[PDB]
This record gives sequence, structure tokens and C-alpha cells, in this order.
Amino acid sequence: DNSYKMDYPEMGLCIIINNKNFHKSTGMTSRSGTDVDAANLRETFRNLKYEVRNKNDLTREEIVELMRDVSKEDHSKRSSFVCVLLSHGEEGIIFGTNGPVDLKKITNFFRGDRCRSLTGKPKLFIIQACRGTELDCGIE
Amino acid sequence: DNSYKMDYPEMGLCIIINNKNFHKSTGMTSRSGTDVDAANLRETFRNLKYEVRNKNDLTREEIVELMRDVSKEDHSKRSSFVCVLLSHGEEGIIFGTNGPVDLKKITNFFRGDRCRSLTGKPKLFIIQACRGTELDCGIE
Amino acid sequence: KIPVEADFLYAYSTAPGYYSWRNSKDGSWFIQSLCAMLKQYADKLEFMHILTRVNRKVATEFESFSFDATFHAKKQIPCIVSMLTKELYFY
Amino acid sequence: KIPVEADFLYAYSTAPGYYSWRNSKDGSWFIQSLCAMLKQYADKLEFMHILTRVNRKVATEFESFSFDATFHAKKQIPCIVSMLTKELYFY
Ligand SMILES: *[C@@](=O)([C]S[C]C1=[C][C]=[C][C]=[C]1)[C]([C]C([O])=O)[N]C(=O)[C]1[C]C2=C3C(=[C][C]=[C]2)[C][C][C]([N]C(=O)[C]([C]C([O])=O)[N]C([C])=O)C(=O)N13
Ligand SMILES: *[C@@](=O)([C]S[C]C1=[C][C]=[C][C]=[C]1)[C]([C]C([O])=O)[N]C(=O)[C]1[C]C2=C3C(=[C][C]=[C]2)[C][C][C]([N]C(=O)[C]([C]C([O])=O)[N]C([C])=O)C(=O)N13
Repeated sequence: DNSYKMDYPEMGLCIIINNKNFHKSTGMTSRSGTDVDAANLRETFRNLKYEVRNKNDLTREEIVELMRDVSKEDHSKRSSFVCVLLSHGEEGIIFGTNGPVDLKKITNFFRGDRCRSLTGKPKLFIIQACRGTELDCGIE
Repeated sequence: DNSYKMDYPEMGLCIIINNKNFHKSTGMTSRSGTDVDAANLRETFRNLKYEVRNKNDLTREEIVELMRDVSKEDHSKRSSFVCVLLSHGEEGIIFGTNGPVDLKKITNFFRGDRCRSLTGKPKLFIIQACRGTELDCGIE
Repeated sequence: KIPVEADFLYAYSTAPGYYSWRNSKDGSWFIQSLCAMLKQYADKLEFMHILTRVNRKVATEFESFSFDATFHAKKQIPCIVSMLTKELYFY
Repeated sequence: KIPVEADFLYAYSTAPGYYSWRNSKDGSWFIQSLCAMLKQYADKLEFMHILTRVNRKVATEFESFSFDATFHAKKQIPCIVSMLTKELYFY
């Protein structure tokens, strides 16, 4: 087979972390319009038969704890895993409402040897964020 | 159209930079077996109708100069561009026989606004190199 | 036995080192396009191909509008990072 | 008008932050597999799909052998970084 097995009893889990408001300490502006995405995404993955769980304005601590908890659930009856991150960021980092958290720290919970029930199953991470402050002016 | 136009008079250029030997200063071991790749790659892209140009043991200076020169050629009659880098490296970097060179510096010559004759055409970079010293022990 | 870093896929809204754009009324360009492409294609295209459609849409149909000249008329190209070992079909 | 960082594609032999393996007799795992997959598939599969085949091959059929226990029995997963806007067919 050259395609993943998507016929498990459950399509899989889909976590959406929607960060819209940030502490003055961070210095990040409010992320207007992010709710539309969150609503859009939620509906799109429900039609795909994913068990969607929306979360809004989480601190970097909460994000790590949540992922940890999700990595500990049993995914044996699930086909895949999808995690959408809506927030601010810079290369290799995404922001919790209270500050930066390394992207490596979040995904590491889902490595083949860390989350055994997802081994050999597709783990998709969709990130809506800044990976720097460089501007693409376009051409032609 | 949802696929690139590959019917230009020429499939395109394919540069292979094969670094096998390094100056003691670098501290890198000889890259045994790299010639097989270089030979293999050369034959594979010739059958694909690419104009292959093999280069061995280049200094970081030579690599930059070469790319600069290649970015200045006229690719109007070419469909794409392929550059294979065989060498040592670390995240975001590849080694010339005489030392490290940032990967950003090499590709920047081919940006849409830098190499006009390749605008809207596929630019493929194949890199055989270390992106760190972390080891994947495997699972299951 | 397989690599512990395999079967991962990172769909980035933008390229490394760049800003990502969002419209306060419609949402981010990347998410709009992604949801739209998934709506009309999840039933027939393989996932990479759907993501490629997203790249074209975001790169072709969007361009920032800002009263601030420095953030005006900017573009964006999403970035697909695949370490998958098999094709992905949602059906 | 399009993004100046578009239509680029980086086929990496390995994942970010990891070693890439090479055999002194046959060549690197990544290149062997890439050339092989291109040989039998360049005439029918779209480029991303060919690269996905490379990922499976490298991740499934290779495993380092070393007298040095620390570099023995290690694995590797190639990394595809696509910013292409269209499907790629070599035919
Ligand atoms: C990034 O997170 C910004 S990271 C900034 C940073 C972080 C750490 C250290 C230094 C700098 C976001 C992505 C996100 O939130 O989803 N990008 C932006 O917020 C971008 C870039 C930018 C914006 C704004 C001001 C300055 C830089 C505010 C609004 C802007 N959007 C618009 O102007 C749109 C454009 C359009 O759709 O035509 N127009 C409207 C009416 O909404 C914007 O997206 N960002
Ligand atoms: C990387 O470039 C190494 S970057 C090391 C570094 C750079 C900067 C700062 C700190 C460290 C290469 C890739 C390349 O050249 O194509 N990787 C290696 O050379 C790997 C990892 C490694 C190796 C060796 C010794 C120590 C670490 C030498 C040989 C080894 N290959 C084998 O043992 C193979 C395995 C197999 O095929 O089963 N066996 C034989 C008989 O060849 C190797 O590839 N590398």
C-alpha cells in the first residue's frame, strides 16, 4: 500500500488552538479575524468526520499541558491526528497568550516512540503564524 | 492549469555539486561513496533530458560564484532548474571543501525577482546532508 | 522498525522567516484557502495535491492592502513540510 | 504578481537537526532511493508522490550498521519542503 489506512472506526482527533488576545507583556496585537478561521476550520473537519475540540486564548503552559494530555489519550481506534495552531510566532516558535513556546516541544509528544497508538499514522500540524518579519513584495 | 509547463524547448539545467574531500581546518571526514551518487544522479537526469553539469570539491567561494553565474544565465527556453548538493552540513548550512556557507545565500540568487527567466518555473534543490547531529533510533 | 520523526506533516501558512497575513473580516488567507480547497477536493485529490492548490490560491489571489505603505501590496506563499511515507486520502 | 519565494522545492535527505546516512559502497540512502524512484516512476507519478515513495523507501528499507554501538541501527526520514504552486510531471 502507498496510502494510509483511513478506515479505522474513527477518523481521528482535531485540536484547534485559537489565540486571539495577548498579555501586554508579550507586546502582540489582538488577532482579529481568527475566530472566523476557528469557526471555518471546525465546520470543515466535522464534515470530514474528525472529532473537533476548539480552544481559545491558552497560555504556553496550557498548550504544553493539553498536548501532553492529548498525546496520552489512546488513539488505537483512530486513523490520524490533526492539530491546528492559530496564533502569533517567529521561526520555530508559536505564542501562547502569555509568551513564546518552542514548536519542537509541542510535536515531540507525538513522536513515534512517545505516542505509540499513533505510530505509523499520519500526524498533521497546520500552523497559521509568522515565521519572521520579512516581507515578500512580489514579482512579475 | 494545475501543473507546470514542461514543454519548453529545453527541460532545464541540473547542477550537481559533489564535495568529497575537505581541508583539515574544517574537521570533516572524507565523504566516501558520494561519487556513486554523483554518477547515479548524472545518468538519471540525462535520461530526463536535463543538461547535467557535475562539479567536484568546490570551496564555499566557488559554490557561491557558480550559483551567481548560473542565476545569470538566460533560462527563457528552459522549463525548470535543478541543483543537487552533495556534502556535509548542519541545519540551514552546507559545506564547501573549505568551510560552511549559508543555504540562504545560494538559493537567494534564484528568487523570483533575482532570476527573471525562471520566474513561474519550478526550482528544485536536492540536498544530501546533515542537518544536525541528532540520532533517530527508530520505533516499533 | 521506522523513524520516530516519520509520518509528520507541517502545513505552514507562510515561508520561513516571513510574515503571514490575516484579514480581520474574512480570516487568514491560508485558512480561508485551505478550508475552501478541502471542501471541494477532499473527496478526490490526494492531500499533497490539495495543499499545492492552496499554495497557488494564496500566492495568486491574495495581496495585502494597508494604508501603511510598508505593509501594502505584499504577497505570501505557504510552505508544505512533508515527512509522510504514504499518500493521504480523506475518503 | 506572485511571491518571490514561490516555486521552490527543497528535497532534504533527512529531518531538521538530524544526521543523514551514506554507505561508502552504494552511496547515500536518499540518493539511491531518489534515483531508483525516478527511474521507475518519472513517466507516470506526479513529483510529490514520487518523493513520498522515496520517504517510505528510505524509512523502511535502510538501517545503519556500525561497529560503533552509538551509530548502529539508526534510521532516517527524508524531508520534503514544497512551495510549488503547480503539480510537477517530468513527461
Ligand atoms: C504575525 O503573527 C505577526 S508576528 C510580528 C512579530 C513577532 C515577534 C517579534 C517581532 C514581530 C501575524 C500573523 C497572524 O496573526 O495570523 N501577521 C500579522 O499580524 C500581519 C503583519 C502585520 C500585520 C498588521 C500590522 C503590522 C504587521 C495588522 C493587520 C494586517 N492585515 C491587514 O492589513 C489586512 C491585509 C489584507 O487582507 O489585505 N487588512 C485588513 C483590513 O485586515 C496583518 O495581517 N498583519
Ligand atoms: C554528515 O555530514 C555528518 S555532519 C557531522 C557534524 C558536522 C558539523 C558539526 C558537528 C558534526 C554526514 C552526511 C554525508 O556526508 O552525506 N553523515 C555522516 O557522515 C554519517 C553520521 C556519521 C557517520 C560516520 C561516522 C560518524 C557519524 C561515518 C560512516 C557512516 N556510514 C556508515 O557507517 C554506513 C551505514 C550503513 O549504510 O549501514 N556503513 C558503511 C559500511 O559505509 C555515516 O554515513 N556517517
